[PDB]
Amino acid sequence: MISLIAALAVDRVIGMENAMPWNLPADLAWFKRNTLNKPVIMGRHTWESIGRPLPGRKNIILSSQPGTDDRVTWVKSVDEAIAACGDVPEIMVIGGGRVYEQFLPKAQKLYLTHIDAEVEGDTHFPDYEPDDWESVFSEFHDADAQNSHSYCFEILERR
Ligand SMILES: NC(=O)c1ccc[n+]([C@@H]2O[C@H](COP(=O)([O-])OP(=O)(O)OC[C@H]3O[C@@H](n4cnc5c(N)ncnc54)[C@H](OP(=O)(O)O)[C@@H]3O)[C@@H](O)[C@H]2O)c1
Ligand SMILES: Nc1nc(=O)c2c([nH]1)NC[C@H](CCc1ccc(C(=O)N[C@@H](CCC(=O)O)C(=O)O)cc1)C2
Repeated sequence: MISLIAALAVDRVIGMENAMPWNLPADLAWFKRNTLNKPVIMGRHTWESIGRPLPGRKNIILSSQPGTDDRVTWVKSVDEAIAACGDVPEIMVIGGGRVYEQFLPKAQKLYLTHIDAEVEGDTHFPDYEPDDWESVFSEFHDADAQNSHSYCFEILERR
């Protein structure tokens, strides 16, 4: 199945590396935890922002242009991206906006981190009908010495 994983600020603003202020090792640990040894599908801008393949994961990059890095697998359509994952239990789509929009209809799971921040941003996580999703897990954390904002992990499952 297909899952999306995202960090959402207020108004469900999303962004790239440099745009995202917070320092949530807790959130990056959550990401690592939930994506490890699963294929990750991302759009070209997200790829360029991360700057290096995620280790121990198959990295699949969407782009309309031929690939420019032999360290990752390049694909030119959603269906090709899915095919390039082979037969795994769970495919992780790690953004960005354009990619989340295309994969949401296909997804069965959302892993969201709701961050208590207003950030500069126009790019938002896709709107999804709440009627089609059930929250099955959530866990709130206050900011601390090594995490800058409060945040809440959430997992939703498609009914
Ligand atoms: N300055 C501003 O006001 C502003 C506002 C909004 C966003 N932004 C910028 O937007 C970028 C992030 O956008 P995003 O989150 O939407 O990026 P993203 O999803 O991570 O990457 C989008 C790219 O993925 C590829 N892609 C996606 N779907 C595809 C498909 N079906 N077939 C082939 N290729 C596909 C395309 O690459 P190719 O281009 O290679 O085809 C597309 O440009 C950042 O660089 C951010 O700075 C800036
Ligand atoms: N939960 C969550 N938080 C986020 O900040 C993001 C998402 N999801 N989803 C999409 C995008 C992911 C951007 C993104 C992903 C991974 C790394 C990265 O390098 N992760 C390492 C751990 C970082 C470290 O070593 O400190 C990893 O191996 O997973 C950086 C940026 C932003």
